[PDB]
Amino acid sequence: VVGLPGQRGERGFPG
Amino acid sequence: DQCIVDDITYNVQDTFHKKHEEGHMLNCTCFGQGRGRWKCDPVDQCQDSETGTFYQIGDSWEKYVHGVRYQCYCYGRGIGEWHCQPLQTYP
Ligand SMILES: *[C@@H]1O[C@H](CO)[C@@H](O)[C@H](O)[C@H]1NC(C)=O
Repeated sequence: VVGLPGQRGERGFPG
Repeated sequence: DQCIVDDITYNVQDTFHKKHEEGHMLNCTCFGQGRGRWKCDPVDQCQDSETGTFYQIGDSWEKYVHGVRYQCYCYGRGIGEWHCQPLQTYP
């Protein structure tokens, strides 16, 4: 039931 | 604006695929919005419960377990559905 993760990013993503 | 992802440059509105580090497949869009913003969703796909390996819809594979060889297929069908059959000789 637990979905797979997606991903995101951008210039200046904190992470 | 443009997106940059795994050293690859995208135009705004581009769509592309990307493998997540943990192994599964994503489909992504380049949004830009001034900071090359992008996002990726996991696509419908299958995960082999033993090896942890991911397969895409239409992929087939063989499992060798319990001293038995099987052939498996990924149907997807919105639920990452897959099935296996024992290896079988035919005429
Ligand atoms: C991934 O694909 C689905 C369509 O199958 C689409 O609705 C979704 O917007 C896509 N996601 C991204 C981040 O491109």
